[PDB]
Amino acid sequence: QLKNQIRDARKACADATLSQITNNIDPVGRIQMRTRRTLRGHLAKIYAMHWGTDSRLLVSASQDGKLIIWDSYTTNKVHAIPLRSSWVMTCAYAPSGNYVACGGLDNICSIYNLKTREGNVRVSRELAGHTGYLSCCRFLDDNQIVTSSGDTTCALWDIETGQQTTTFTGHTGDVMSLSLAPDTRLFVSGACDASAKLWDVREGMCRQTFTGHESDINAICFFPNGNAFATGSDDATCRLFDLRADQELMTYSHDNIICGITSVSFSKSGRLLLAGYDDFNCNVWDALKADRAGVLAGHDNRVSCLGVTDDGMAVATGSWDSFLKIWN
Amino acid sequence: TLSAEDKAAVERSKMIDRNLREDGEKAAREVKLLLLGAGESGKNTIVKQMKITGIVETHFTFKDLHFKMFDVGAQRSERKKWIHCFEGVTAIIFCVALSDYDLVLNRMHASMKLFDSICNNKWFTDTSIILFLNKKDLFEEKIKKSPLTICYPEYAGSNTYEEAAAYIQCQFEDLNKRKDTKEIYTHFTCSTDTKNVQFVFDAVTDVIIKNNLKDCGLF
Amino acid sequence: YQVITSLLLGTLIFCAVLGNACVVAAIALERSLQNVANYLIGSLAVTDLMVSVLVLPMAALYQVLNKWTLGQVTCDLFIALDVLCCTSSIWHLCAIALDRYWAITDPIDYVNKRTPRRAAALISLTWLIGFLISIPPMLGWPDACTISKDHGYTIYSTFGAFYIPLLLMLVLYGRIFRAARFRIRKKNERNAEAKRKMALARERKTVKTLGIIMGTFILCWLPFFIVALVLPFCESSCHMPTLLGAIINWLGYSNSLLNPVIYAYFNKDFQNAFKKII
Amino acid sequence: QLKMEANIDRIKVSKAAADLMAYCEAHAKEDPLLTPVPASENPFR
Ligand SMILES: C/C=C\C/C=C\C/C=C/C/C=C/CCCC(=O)O[C@H](COC(=O)CCCCCCCCCCCCC)COP(=O)(O)O[C@H]1[C@H](O)[C@@H](O)[C@H](OP(=O)(O)O)[C@@H](O)[C@H]1O
Ligand SMILES: CC(C)CCC[C@@H](C)[C@H]1CC[C@H]2[C@@H]3CC=C4C[C@@H](O)CC[C@]4(C)[C@H]3CC[C@]12C
Ligand SMILES: CC(C)CCC[C@@H](C)[C@H]1CC[C@H]2[C@@H]3CC=C4C[C@@H](O)CC[C@]4(C)[C@H]3CC[C@]12C
Ligand SMILES: CC(C)CCC[C@@H](C)[C@H]1CC[C@H]2[C@@H]3CC=C4C[C@@H](O)CC[C@]4(C)[C@H]3CC[C@]12C
Ligand SMILES: CC(C)CCC[C@@H](C)[C@H]1CC[C@H]2[C@@H]3CC=C4C[C@@H](O)CC[C@]4(C)[C@H]3CC[C@]12C
Ligand SMILES: CC(C)CCC[C@@H](C)[C@H]1CC[C@H]2[C@@H]3CC=C4C[C@@H](O)CC[C@]4(C)[C@H]3CC[C@]12C
Ligand SMILES: CC(C)CCC[C@@H](C)[C@H]1CC[C@H]2[C@@H]3CC=C4C[C@@H](O)CC[C@]4(C)[C@H]3CC[C@]12C
Ligand SMILES: CC(C)CCC[C@@H](C)[C@H]1CC[C@H]2[C@@H]3CC=C4C[C@@H](O)CC[C@]4(C)[C@H]3CC[C@]12C
Ligand SMILES: CC(C)CCC[C@@H](C)[C@H]1CC[C@H]2[C@@H]3CC=C4C[C@@H](O)CC[C@]4(C)[C@H]3CC[C@]12C
Ligand SMILES: CC(C)CCC[C@@H](C)[C@H]1CC[C@H]2[C@@H]3CC=C4C[C@@H](O)CC[C@]4(C)[C@H]3CC[C@]12C
Ligand SMILES: CC(C)CCC[C@@H](C)[C@H]1CC[C@H]2[C@@H]3CC=C4C[C@@H](O)CC[C@]4(C)[C@H]3CC[C@]12C
Ligand SMILES: CCCCCCCCCCCCCCCC(=O)O
Ligand SMILES: CCCCCCCCCCCCCCCC(=O)O
Ligand SMILES: CCCCCCCCCCCCCCCC(=O)O
Repeated sequence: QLKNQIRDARKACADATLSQITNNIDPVGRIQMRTRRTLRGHLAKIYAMHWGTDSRLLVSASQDGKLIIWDSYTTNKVHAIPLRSSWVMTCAYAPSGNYVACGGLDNICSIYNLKTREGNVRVSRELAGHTGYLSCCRFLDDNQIVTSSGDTTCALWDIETGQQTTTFTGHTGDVMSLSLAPDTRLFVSGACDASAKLWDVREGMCRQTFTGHESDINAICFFPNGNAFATGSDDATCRLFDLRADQELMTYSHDNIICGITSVSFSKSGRLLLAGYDDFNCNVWDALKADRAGVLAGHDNRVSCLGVTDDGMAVATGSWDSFLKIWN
Repeated sequence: TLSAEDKAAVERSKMIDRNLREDGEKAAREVKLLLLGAGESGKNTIVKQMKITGIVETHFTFKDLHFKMFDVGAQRSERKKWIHCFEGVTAIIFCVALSDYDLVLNRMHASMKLFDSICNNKWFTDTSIILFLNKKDLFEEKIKKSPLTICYPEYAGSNTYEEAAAYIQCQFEDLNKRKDTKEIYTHFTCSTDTKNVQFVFDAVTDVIIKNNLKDCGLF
Repeated sequence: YQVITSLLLGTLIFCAVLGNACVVAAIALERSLQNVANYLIGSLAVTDLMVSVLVLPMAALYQVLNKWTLGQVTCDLFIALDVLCCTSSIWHLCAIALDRYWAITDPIDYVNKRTPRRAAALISLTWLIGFLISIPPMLGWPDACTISKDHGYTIYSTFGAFYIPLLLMLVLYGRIFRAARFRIRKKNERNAEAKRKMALARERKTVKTLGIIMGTFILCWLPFFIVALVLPFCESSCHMPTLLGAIINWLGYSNSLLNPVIYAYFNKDFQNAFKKII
Repeated sequence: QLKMEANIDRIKVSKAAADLMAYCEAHAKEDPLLTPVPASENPFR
């Protein structure tokens, strides 16, 4: 009954789509980008990458038990942290550039400290409270972290104490991706249920649930405004959901793609979004006209991650080939 | 160009690259094995008899050859989203218990379905499978005490231990769809310890030799 | 008469150069072809490119002009370079055979010790042998530009450049065939028939591969060395026809482009690398 | 759970679309990925 009421409320409020309002807007044209720099430091597949707040240092984690922090300007190596577990599924970088988290199949995403008096990387924290493979642990501040695991729960952990302060449950399938809003007050989690749920950190109870997909969703990223986000699924149909409207706005599909998506990212202004498919090609799509504004090649096997700098200068994309390409 | 800090950073990067390459070369000479099976098929006992909370790593050294065995059955989740991470493994060691008729979750059909899913997975086209069968004494006692028609409605035959074992062996090897690329090695696990390790080593050596021959094009 | 032969020789040289350059570019430009066997194949391709760029044009000019008009020093340099490069190619083929033997008949060594340094050592050894049998004529020992006919020099060159590596490669490939056959040999009726058919197909494939690999070397190099060994020992009978001498001499040079075609262009991974490049 | 989630202050979809377009157009001049950055000021060249 309540679900039917929500369906009626969402359908009644819908009269026109963003396509009609964007009809008078001219196309963004062909955005041609070339790989300015190439980083070849890993020897196996890389599964995650995160940009720093200064758009200078980025950390990438591979399957050979190695995570490397590179200088995006001179393509120099400044830190390479060996790991006890060779299986790493996600990595995250601190806003202050002090801690780096990396996790994988093991039920722990370890946090390592970069700046130390001795000048050597050492283990800082090892959060072990989950039973399913950790999917993505993200930093909020110097004292808090969020973890999205394979147990269908999202846990808020305090680095200093090491114990989880809040737990979020309600998903049937394992949660895969997690992104933090600019204000660091609420986030969104997606699972195999083809739905995304908004979770408020301060209180710790769910707000809204969004549907529309038929398969599992792999990546979710907030719009820079913070009032909407984009989700990718294995059906090659990325969908943008608005929190305020509580309804899907537009669909992103094409007939030439049958493979799934891996990562979704937005730009500084949000005019153009980036998608990484399994066709070793990155798609740059207009967020307003629902058209394909660019195609990027140069990968062999599959695009695993992609991320735009906070300043919006360039975008770094990493595939299973172990080569990271910086488009600008 | 005339920068000292830049040169120091370049030297540090060169040292890091040297260390990474050395570590990769050191770790490249290790044969990776993926252990799979049901919850109570004797995987822990098998690991114990070779060696004497998610991924469990075990190290074996036999006749100057390092084996890294990855046991994954400790944690239960959706296999479709993390199986691809195990691409390139030298061999998949699948463990099955012969005395599974008593308890019903039936485990025989579930094990067959799991084996079919794993073998026909698109990410293990060239990965060999080594099949281990456990608890022959319990199986023999059960066939002595109970018939075989309970688990096999569509099969009728003698109750001899050898014939039943051969039928099960053929049925398990029948599941695979592709036979030219991968070959299934099946062995009977016993109370002895050296035989299991010897069979594993022989299977790994045969797989490596066949891969090298295929690279040369002879095979 | 001259125009046809000149065009044919130019086309042959151009094809060989294109093939060797394509092989080298495919090996260098892609990261999936960095292996010890691929390194040896690339070294062989480099040697073939050197043959095509340095030696073949000189031989073609000599053949078309029917005489040498580049001086005694240039003739000696051409002879030394031709001998050195042919020996390098033959010994690179032998080194590839030996590496394959080690890989197939020694799995423990393959897993543990398969560093690229072994390929560098093999290449250095092959070049050292080539220099060892190519320097003596310049160090130790008019219009026509021909190799020395000394009995000692000719027997030394023939036995140290072709016969010894020929026998070594024969033994190695016989051992490989033995091992491959041993490995292959090692409702139920249908399964048995399918297994027998697969084994027969694999045996036929192995036989074809071995036959091609052995023939492309034997029928392309043996006649030249037999002629070079027989002519100097029979001073009374020197009436060998010019056409047959030319064809036998040029068969070895034409072999320079068949080696990259067979060893590199055939295996699936390398053609897939080409397709990716396109 | 659903009882509390249902009671929310919802807006018009067209209003949200207009707000998104306004935000996108406001910051369109600070998009290096959209407008090709000249090599002079580009630190990645
Ligand atoms: C007894 C009765 C009578 C019968 C007896 C007499 C006649 C018998 C003849 C039988 C035929 C023999 C030749 C075999 C041809 C053949 O089988 O090729 C088929 C398709 O390939 C092409 O055709 C495509 C090949 C094209 C290659 C490119 C050539 C053009 C490049 C020019 C160079 C310049 C370019 C710029 C099938 O391919 P294949 O089976 O031959 O492939 C195998 C090859 O044979 C093995 O050698 C090789 O091993 P390796 O090289 O030693 O490492 C294997 O890995 C594999 O590659
Ligand atoms: C492809 C590039 C890199 C190398 C070129 C190789 C071949 C095609 C070249 C090298 C030198 C050339 C020869 C040089 C001298 C003469 C003498 C003249 O009276 C007829 C043509 C002839 C015989 C030329 C034909 C083509 C030739 C043999
Ligand atoms: C006559 C000269 C001057 C021009 C032609 C040179 C090259 C391109 C020719 C010479 C002989 C040819 C080869 C002869 C035999 C075969 C075996 C067959 O199964 C595949 C093609 C292959 C491998 C041919 C490919 C092209 C080839 C290598
Ligand atoms: C003048 C005649 C003999 C032709 C000689 C061409 C030789 C010297 C050239 C052709 C292409 C060159 C290679 C092209 C690509 C690379 C990859 C690089 O990472 C190391 C050097 C290496 C391996 C080069 C070394 C020298 C090379 C092999
Ligand atoms: C056409 C390109 C691809 C290859 C070049 C072929 C010819 C022109 C080259 C190859 C090697 C060269 C020779 C190398 C060594 C000497 C010795 C010196 O004391 C006089 C010149 C002489 C004799 C050179 C003349 C030109 C030469 C014969
Ligand atoms: C990463 C490393 C270990 C890869 C090893 C590749 C080595 C073995 C290969 C690549 C290209 C080769 C070179 C190609 C061209 C020449 C020029 C020739 O006149 C002498 C040999 C020399 C110098 C070769 C020696 C070996 C060589 C340098
Ligand atoms: C007379 C002098 C030069 C000695 C010559 C010995 C040669 C001809 C001998 C030595 C080893 C022999 C090979 C050893 C192994 C086998 C594998 C077998 O399945 C077929 C024959 C084959 C391929 C043999 C053929 C002949 C052989 C190559
Ligand atoms: C100078 C050059 C052009 C001569 C090349 C001739 C080559 C192609 C000839 C010589 C001997 C031949 C082989 C002799 C024996 C067999 C075994 C048979 O079961 C399949 C074919 C196969 C493998 C032949 C294929 C072609 C072959 C390798
Ligand atoms: C594969 C290789 C080893 C085969 C070699 C075959 C050689 C030895 C054969 C082929 C044709 C033969 C020649 C054919 C014609 C004559 C003309 C006659 O008045 C004197 C002998 C002479 C000149 C023969 C000598 C030997 C010969 C050159
Ligand atoms: C393409 C390769 C691999 C196999 C076939 C090569 C054959 C067809 C070619 C290569 C070079 C050619 C020779 C080049 C020079 C001469 C000398 C002339 O006075 C008579 C013809 C003769 C003897 C040619 C006949 C055909 C020939 C031998
Ligand atoms: C100088 C450079 C730019 C020239 C490049 C030409 C290249 C692309 C050409 C030359 C010969 C060609 C190959 C010849 C034969 C085969 C075998 C076939 O079964 C698949 C394609 C493949 C592998 C071709 C692909 C493209 C190829 C490699
Ligand atoms: C006149 C002589 C012509 C010889 C032509 C030889 C062609 C060699 C081609 C080598 C390609 C090497 C590509 C290197 C790529 C890179 O920059 O890393
Ligand atoms: C004229 C022929 C010169 C031979 C040049 C060989 C160069 C080899 C390059 C690889 C160097 C690696 C060290 C090899 C040491 C060794 O000789 O065994
Ligand atoms: C001028 C010399 C002619 C005689 C040399 C002929 C060489 C033909 C090559 C035959 C390859 C035989 C392959 C192995 C066959 C087998 O299985 O025994």
